[PDB]
Amino acid sequence: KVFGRCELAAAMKRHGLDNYRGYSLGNWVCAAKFESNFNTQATNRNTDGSTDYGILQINSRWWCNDGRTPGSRNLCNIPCSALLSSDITASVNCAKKIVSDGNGMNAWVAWRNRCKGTDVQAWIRGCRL
Ligand SMILES: O=N[O-]
Ligand SMILES: O=N[O-]
Ligand SMILES: O=N[O-]
Ligand SMILES: O=N[O-]
Repeated sequence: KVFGRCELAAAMKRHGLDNYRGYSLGNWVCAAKFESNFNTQATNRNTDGSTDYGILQINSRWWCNDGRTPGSRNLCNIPCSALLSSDITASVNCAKKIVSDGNGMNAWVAWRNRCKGTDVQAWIRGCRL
């Protein structure tokens, strides 16, 4: 599923991401835009053999089991395919564990490079929130 900007904003808010660990809703929408272009089916291979899955491009190295990242962890206790569903529950719940890990949203390379220190509020402008 490819979400609309305000559609994803509303879903993320409903799932309790707005101001989660102090990160406003705009930060999460911005991260999703640059990680996956709002596409739940997005996948990208990393150099180390791991893969990033879903709207927030969650890594099989630590967070999910994709059956092909030998020696990795499954800290969110899910198959990586759950992260590709049209329902974003699994992605949001795993993202909450990631952002709590100690580095905050810096865990997302795209957020650090493209969202951090910018007017992230613009990502929710015009939406019926
Ligand atoms: O959900 N369309 O902005
Ligand atoms: O949720 N406004 O960044
Ligand atoms: O991602 N464990 O193969
Ligand atoms: O739960 N909204 O994908």
